[PDB]
Amino acid sequence: ANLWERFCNWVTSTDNRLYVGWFGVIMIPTLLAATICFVIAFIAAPPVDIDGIREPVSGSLLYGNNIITGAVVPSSNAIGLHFYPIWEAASLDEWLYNGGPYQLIIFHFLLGASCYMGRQWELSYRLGMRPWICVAYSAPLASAFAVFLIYPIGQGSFSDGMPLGISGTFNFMIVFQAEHNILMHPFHQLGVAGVFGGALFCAMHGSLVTSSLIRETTETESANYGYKFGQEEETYNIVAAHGYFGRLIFQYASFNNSRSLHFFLAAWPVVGVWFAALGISTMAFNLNGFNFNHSVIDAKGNVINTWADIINRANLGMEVMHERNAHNFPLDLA
Amino acid sequence: TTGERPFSDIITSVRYWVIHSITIPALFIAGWLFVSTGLAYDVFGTPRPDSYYAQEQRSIPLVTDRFEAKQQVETFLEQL
Amino acid sequence: ERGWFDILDDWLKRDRFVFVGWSGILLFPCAYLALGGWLTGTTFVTSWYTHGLASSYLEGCNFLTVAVSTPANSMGHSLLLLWGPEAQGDFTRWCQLGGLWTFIALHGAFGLIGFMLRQFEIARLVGVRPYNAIAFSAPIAVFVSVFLIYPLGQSSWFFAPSFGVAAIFRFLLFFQGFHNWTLNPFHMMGVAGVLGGALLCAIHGATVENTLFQDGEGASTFRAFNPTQAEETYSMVTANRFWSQIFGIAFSNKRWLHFFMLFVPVTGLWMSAIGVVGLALNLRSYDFISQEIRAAEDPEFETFYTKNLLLNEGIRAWMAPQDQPHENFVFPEEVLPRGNAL
Amino acid sequence: AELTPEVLTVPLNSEGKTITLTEKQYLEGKRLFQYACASCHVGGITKTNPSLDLRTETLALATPPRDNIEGLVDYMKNPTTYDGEQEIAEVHPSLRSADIFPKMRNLTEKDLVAIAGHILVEPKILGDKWGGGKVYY
Amino acid sequence: ATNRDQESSGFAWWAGNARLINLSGKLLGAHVAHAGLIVFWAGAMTLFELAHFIPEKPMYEQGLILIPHIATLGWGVGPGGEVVDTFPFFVVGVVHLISSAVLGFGGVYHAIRGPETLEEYSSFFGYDWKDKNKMTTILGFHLIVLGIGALLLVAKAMFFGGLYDTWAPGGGDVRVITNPTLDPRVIFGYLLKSPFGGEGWIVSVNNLEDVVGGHIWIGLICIAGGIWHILTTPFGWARRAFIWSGEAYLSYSLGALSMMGFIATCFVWFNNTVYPSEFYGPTGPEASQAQAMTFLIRDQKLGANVGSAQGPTGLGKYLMRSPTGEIIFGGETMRFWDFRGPWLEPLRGPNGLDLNKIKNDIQPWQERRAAEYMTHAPLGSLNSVGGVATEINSVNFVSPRSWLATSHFVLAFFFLVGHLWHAGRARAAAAGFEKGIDRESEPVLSMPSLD
Amino acid sequence: SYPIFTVRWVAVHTLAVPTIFFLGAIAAMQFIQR
Ligand code: CLA
Ligand code: CLA
Ligand code: CLA
Ligand code: CLA
Ligand code: CLA
Ligand code: CLA
Ligand SMILES: CC1=C(/C=C/C(C)=C/C=C/C(C)=C/C=C/C=C(C)/C=C/C=C(C)/C=C/C2=C(C)CCCC2(C)C)C(C)(C)CCC1
Ligand SMILES: CC1=C(/C=C/C(C)=C/C=C/C(C)=C/C=C/C=C(C)/C=C/C=C(C)/C=C/C2=C(C)CCCC2(C)C)C(C)(C)CCC1
Ligand SMILES: CCCCCCCS[C@@H]1O[C@H](CO)[C@@H](O)[C@H](O)[C@H]1O
Ligand SMILES: [Cl-]
Ligand SMILES: [Cl-]
Ligand SMILES: [Fe+2]
Repeated sequence: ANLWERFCNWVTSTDNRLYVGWFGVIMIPTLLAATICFVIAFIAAPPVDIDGIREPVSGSLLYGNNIITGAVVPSSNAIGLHFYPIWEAASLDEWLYNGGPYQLIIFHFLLGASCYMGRQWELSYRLGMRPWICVAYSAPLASAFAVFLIYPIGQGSFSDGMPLGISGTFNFMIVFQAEHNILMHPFHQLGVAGVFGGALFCAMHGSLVTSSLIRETTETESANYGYKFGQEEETYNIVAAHGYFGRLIFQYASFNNSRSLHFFLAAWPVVGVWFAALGISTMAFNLNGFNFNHSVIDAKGNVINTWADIINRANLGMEVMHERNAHNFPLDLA
Repeated sequence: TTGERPFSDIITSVRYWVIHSITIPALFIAGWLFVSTGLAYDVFGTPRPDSYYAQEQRSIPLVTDRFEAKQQVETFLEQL
Repeated sequence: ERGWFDILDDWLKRDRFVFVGWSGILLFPCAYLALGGWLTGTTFVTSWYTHGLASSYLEGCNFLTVAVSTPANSMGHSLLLLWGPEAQGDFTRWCQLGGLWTFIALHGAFGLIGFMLRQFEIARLVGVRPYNAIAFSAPIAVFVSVFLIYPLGQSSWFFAPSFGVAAIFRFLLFFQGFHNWTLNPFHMMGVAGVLGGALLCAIHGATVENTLFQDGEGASTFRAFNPTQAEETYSMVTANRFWSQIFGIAFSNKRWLHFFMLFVPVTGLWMSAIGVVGLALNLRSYDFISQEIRAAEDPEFETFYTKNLLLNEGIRAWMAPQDQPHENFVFPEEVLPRGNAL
Repeated sequence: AELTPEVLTVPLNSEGKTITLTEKQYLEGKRLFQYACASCHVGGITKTNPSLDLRTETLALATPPRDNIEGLVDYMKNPTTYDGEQEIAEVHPSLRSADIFPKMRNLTEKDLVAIAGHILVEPKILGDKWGGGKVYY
Repeated sequence: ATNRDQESSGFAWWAGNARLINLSGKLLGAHVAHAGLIVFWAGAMTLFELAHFIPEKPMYEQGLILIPHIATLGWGVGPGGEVVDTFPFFVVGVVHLISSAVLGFGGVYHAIRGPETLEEYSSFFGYDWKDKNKMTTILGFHLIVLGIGALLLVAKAMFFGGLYDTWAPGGGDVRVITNPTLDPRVIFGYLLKSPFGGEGWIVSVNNLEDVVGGHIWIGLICIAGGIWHILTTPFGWARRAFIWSGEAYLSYSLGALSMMGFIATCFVWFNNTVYPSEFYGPTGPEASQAQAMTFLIRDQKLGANVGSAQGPTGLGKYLMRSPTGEIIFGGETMRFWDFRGPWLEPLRGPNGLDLNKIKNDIQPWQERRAAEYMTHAPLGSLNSVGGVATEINSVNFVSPRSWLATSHFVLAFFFLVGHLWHAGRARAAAAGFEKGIDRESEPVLSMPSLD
Repeated sequence: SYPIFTVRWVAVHTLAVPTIFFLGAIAAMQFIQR
């Protein structure tokens, strides 16, 4: 075997402690680049002029932040969707002022995470598994694409991409609500159903399997020693679990087929989070949540407020305050 | 099985639909009339489109007293 | 031995389509009334006298905007019983006063107790361990802290969540504007438990479905499972290798895996409840004092933390007059905080 | 409260003569205002020039006065600046500029009266909300 | 019934269409019937649009997506995009609807009456997925069909009335394209353009000469490519690189359509050339620029010196510099300085927006257009209430650009999921483990432990 | 052979009976005008 052939064999080897693979050849350098830049920036980057109004926002620990307030700040509104690599700046000082690290990080991260998804297909193939774990991971991936790429494209600026920080995340959410009424959008509502339901079904499945573990241990030892890695026999009694849950609700509301049960566990949160991702990706083009402002009117024509109008009052508060120095004209059109 | 007749058996039977081609529409029509006669408004105390405000009033009839709340609403309804 | 109690016990515990049990005596009426009360209120009942809002299909609201709204602030924490000193037996006035809110909240509370008792009862009869009941303590901690403890620490039931889609959305935004609830580490642990739970749900389901053994000829693989089979339907060894090589770590113990699935979202919800208990007393994670001292002294210092407070300040000023009508707030245009142009 | 004849009675002209609109005219007024005007004048404000609103008091202080049917109908034929000094048909929708504002092409004299009536009745219903902007939402 | 249950096909009802993989006659029926649905919609939807169409109202105020596609081709419209004749819209609708019956007939026939498989009936129409030469031959037929389609656009543009040109000197109008761009350095230069701001890859195409010449190239490339594929069979390197099966081919097409969907999203969002704003409404960038223009005009009329007006931040209130120095509109629209539109370009000089032209040369038609576009920005709720989320009810508006961008993002995204689903499955099926792991031949059990 | 009235019968009707009634009520509401 020649050099190339042996290299290919190593790359695709099923015996590496961490699988590399062809997607891995792209994933590894991009995730390392994104990680290293992120850490340095989160610790040490100077304030960034996110909104292009020469009002730099401090995101880093050394510049007066803590873990909760700290962020890698999105690139300047002056840049918009322009590609802003290091070599486009006159200097690192300029690059930093204008939020160059944000673009470097998100572009490397999105590529690496796309390759993380590809890698999951790839190893499944090498191991003779079925191939769809990567399809499950497409839900969170799509959501990352939504907030870091699609939304900025729709709005015309990476300054409106989600910040890489805890408080910056909340800022993104509040402004999003003000401008799109996301709470009143059915795709976000589906998303909530997906995550609330995913948590519910997680607790459900966890509790039901744990409830029906077959006695294999003494009182003084952890029941977990009752299962041995790679044993052929199932470790709990599904018929007993079904007998319980079918009686909790009714028989035909409970699963007795483990494969069907686990498919449901996969599909519920995944589909919900797909819709969440699509909410953000379509509000990116300003098709917003339901608007029932002044929908209920009396015989004379007096507006009779609903909870929708109270939501509206909250949204107006966010709207008028956000980016308080950025707007010169009466409408916030992007 | 737990003993009760299967739902599929029941809802495909002639005797079920003989009974329910009557009970279902009757209940639907009863509900319709609950609203159409205006009885729903009076049972629950829900204002009609013309009873939210007096003609020149532009102040909401909010309850402000705990134990004289019932009389307050009555007073508000007199003022209509 | 075989007296009326034992005879009643026999009947309650009959294997029927809908199991009843002793717990059913509490559960079924309270659950039915909570649900019935909600459907009744959202279909027919106004919030005009308590909130100045329309809130029913009858008034023109849709599924997203209907609600059974909380009583007026002047009601304090009145139980607001139908026969109580506020409504005095008058059903119409009771509805107009927000009596359906306490009706739903209280029947709901005793309903959840009955449901968790049902979880204990069925588990005992079927001979399984009661982990499902235990996990349900999380939904109970949430309902109790939010719908009961929170308003009880506040001025009245008025500030409890109203039972409606948009009304709940309003509750979220109120918590952002007034409590800065996103900054609270107990809410943050809640978020981690919910999103972590949803992650575990998705990843475990997908892993099982993609490490299945071929136990049939069908390309649709669901029929190749028997409830009574002794063998695992998927390969834990293959699943373990995949994840170890992809992520660096993997489960190796199936019992730990499934317990961890209980633990994560259950613990998260519990943490969020503790945060809300604090908010009952306005004991918020509202500020970082160091940030405020710096910002006050240095008008060039800005972080995402300071940006979010400005939004909160807007939420409060703009929503308060209509959201808190008992206060009779009149904020002249000139006092309203606004940035440039908007 | 009801949309009474009294609510629907508005000034026809600068002299003091009133006209009482029908409920049908009210509906038509709202429909036509939405059709031709709302994109800029939603809720009685003016999106492209917020300094000028459709409040009755503002209209009264316009030149010539626009707080009546005649003034408003005339505005819709030959719009002027607020001081009456310049004719703005070329940049404001009107019958005179129906060629460049095509939605005006099928507006009859009857339609103009309905729209005018809408503008005058709406604040009688909504009060300060009309011409108030987001503060009053 | 053959292969019409799970036990005989191996596929449950919910994957029922997988029963068709090796039944070419029924599968042809499926496809022809489906094409009938597409054509049905194009026809019926057009007629619906026309029935609801008010000619003096802008199309974009009327929830129209198809009539704008017809108008862009130069049918039914005159100067400024004004509708002069609705009959061409009627023709397109009717002919599609009529045609959908024919396809429906063929689809229904082949699906339930004709031969279930085509191989014994016809060597020409029958096919085996694993037959690589036959697969590339059918591909070749369709490439020729597509190349002819692209040339039909060229034909309309050059010999049959032209296309609507938003850039036409003197104002937007239908224009015959006499001099299409054939220079391969220009045409293929678009393909090498960065997709980022101020560049925009192929979405940047800003004149009809490039559009028409691009289709000449594509028409000829597709025909040549089609002939090539009829006459050849896949090379060795291609054979070793691809999976050869019906599901594999489906997956490649799914990936391709996903990519295309994403491109169409950005096209309708940014491009105002092949999606004229006269028909589709202003772009997001356009409406934002138009608001700045509106208040510059207004305030300058009031006496403001718009060049020297310092805004609150210290940047110009109306006018500032781009990061490379060009004069651009100020405020948040600073992000949209790459925008180019016929109402704005007259004010643009070599240095960007020209202050002399701004002071002296703004025409009422420009003012009108800016005001029209500022108030028809592509913002609106799901229930079609126009404007920002906080707007009160009144204006029934959501831009065709929003409808088209959102729908196609959703579609493109799910088609990427579909690609991963089928590509992954096709790999597993070809390798022989799509139904699960062999208990007695579990691959991991023959591998050394990782540690 | 099969019983007609059961606990299941009651549970079904406690939900079914008001549901249909309510749906008729909400159907009628769709024709109410201010
Ligand atoms: C187990 C089922 C159950 C439970 C736990 C509850 C519980 C509740 N109900 Mg609900 N209800 C039920 C079923 C139930 N209900 C049913 C089936 C109906 C249909 C009729 C209703 C209709 C209903 C209405 C209309 C209302 C309630 C209300 C209430 C609340 C106050 C009850 C109270 O104070 O009574 C006190 C009584 C007891 C605790 C029982 C006492 C029994 C003791 C042990 C024996 C002593 C009594 C003695 C024999 C009598 C002598 C008295 C003499 C001196 C005069 C509470 C949350 C109120 C509420 O929600 O307001 C917001 C309210 O208005 N219920
Ligand atoms: C050209 C496009 C295309 C084609 C020809 C196929 C064809 C096939 N696919 Mg693939 N698929 C596609 C796109 C496509 N798919 C996309 C975009 C996705 C991502 C969502 C998938 C995900 C997918 C999965 C998970 C599976 C398939 C499967 C299959 C096979 C069986 C399909 C079947 O019987 O469905 C029957 C159809 C239904 C059961 C109805 C689906 C209903 C959808 C979810 C709702 C659509 C929403 C609609 C717009 C709104 C409804 C309106 C309502 C109010 C009436 C067949 C080979 C199966 C397989 O792998 O076979 C080998 C299978 O398990 N596909
Ligand atoms: C675009 C939609 C579409 C199309 C074109 C097809 C196509 C087809 N399917 Mg799939 N399928 C679909 C969606 C579709 N499917 C969805 C959403 C599901 C989930 C519910 C399925 C589940 C499914 C299963 C489980 C099976 C099929 C099968 C088939 C094939 C034979 C059907 C048959 O035996 O008819 C029998 C039915 C009839 C004879 C009743 C009449 C049906 C006709 C075609 C209705 C046409 C009406 C039309 C208005 C008339 C216009 C005529 C006019 C032009 C003159 C056929 C090629 C079968 C197959 O693969 O065969 C091997 C099969 O087993 N399908
Ligand atoms: C490319 C797709 C597309 C786009 C961009 C539009 C756009 C538009 N249409 Mg047309 N139309 C379409 C396809 C499309 N339509 C289809 C398929 C039909 C047949 C039902 C129609 C028939 C039609 C009529 C009769 C009308 C319109 C109208 C309109 C306008 C208003 C739309 C509205 O209010 O939606 C409201 C929004 C919704 C109903 C939400 C859609 C939710 C879908 C179901 C989600 C799909 C998600 C995904 C695919 C599901 C997959 C699940 C996954 C897990 C596998 C707008 C310009 C109206 C108009 O103004 O005409 C002049 C109008 O009256 N359309
Ligand atoms: C791409 C779709 C397609 C394909 C590949 C086929 C292929 C086949 N068909 Mg089917 N069919 C179709 C669609 C299709 N048909 C449609 C749309 C209809 C309704 C008119 C029918 C109705 C039909 C019937 C009733 C029969 C067939 C039969 C046949 C077989 C022999 C046909 C032959 O020898 O023609 C030889 C060639 C000609 C006669 C000249 C073709 C003239 C065409 C129409 C000129 C235009 C070509 C142009 C590219 C079309 C553009 C349309 C586009 C815009 C959609 C063969 C398997 C027969 C069968 O299966 O035997 C048992 C049979 O009896 N077809
Ligand atoms: C639907 C359109 C279509 C399809 C499905 C095919 C399919 C095929 N062709 Mg054909 N071809 C077509 C159109 C098509 N062709 C046209 C229009 C022409 C005329 C120019 C040709 C001329 C042609 C030749 C000369 C050859 C093929 C070959 C092949 C085979 C393998 C090609 C391959 O591996 O590509 C994948 C591409 C690569 C492996 C090259 C490197 C990939 C880089 C990274 C792509 C860079 C683009 C990237 C995705 C992002 C940039 C964006 C981009 C839009 C600019 C395959 C059967 C080969 C064959 O075996 O002939 C019999 C071959 O030699 N084709
Ligand atoms: C309160 C009260 C009471 C009671 C009551 C009750 C109990 C009631 C009820 C009730 C009810 C019980 C009702 C009902 C209902 C209902 C309904 C109204 C419904 C509905 C529905 C719907 C509409 C549906 C829909 C849907 C869904 C959900 C899903 C998907 C799809 C669809 C769309 C289909 C009493 C007297 C004691 C006393 C005092 C008070
Ligand atoms: C296979 C299959 C399927 C499918 C099917 C299909 C998809 C189809 C189709 C179809 C079709 C696709 C069809 C069609 C049609 C059509 C028609 C029938 C037509 C027509 C028309 C007309 C008659 C017209 C007329 C008119 C005129 C002329 C003018 C104006 C007006 C009007 C409109 C009136 C399904 C799923 C069921 C399933 C199973 C199997
Ligand atoms: C419903 C409340 C449950 C309280 C249980 C007290 C049971 S009490 C018990 O009941 C026996 C028969 O059941 C009798 O034989 C006996 O005389 C009596 O003391
Ligand atoms: Cl902000
Ligand atoms: Cl601005
Ligand atoms: Fe499990």
